[PDB]
Amino acid sequence: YLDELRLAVAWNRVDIAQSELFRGDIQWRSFHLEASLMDALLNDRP
Amino acid sequence: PAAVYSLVTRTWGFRAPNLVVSVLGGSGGPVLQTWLQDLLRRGLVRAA
Repeated sequence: YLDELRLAVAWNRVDIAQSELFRGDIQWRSFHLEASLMDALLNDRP
Repeated sequence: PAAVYSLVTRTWGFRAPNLVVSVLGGSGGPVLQTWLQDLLRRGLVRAA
């Protein structure tokens, strides 16, 4: 299932994650972060 | 509460305070509108 954070990590843009995380319009869940960290570790995005 | 104040000041490493504010309210748990987030994000943390 396509979401926003995994598409941001597939790109290299940080500001999209900045705005999506710091923006208070939608409260963030846990499954999105727990899945996307796995894709962050593999492609060497420190 | 004199005992618990002496506990917090003496044993644990906390310094004695200068100002005690107390947030005391209930919104019920929806997401708040944006200028309340600006208020608690600018006024009660920078001053604190």
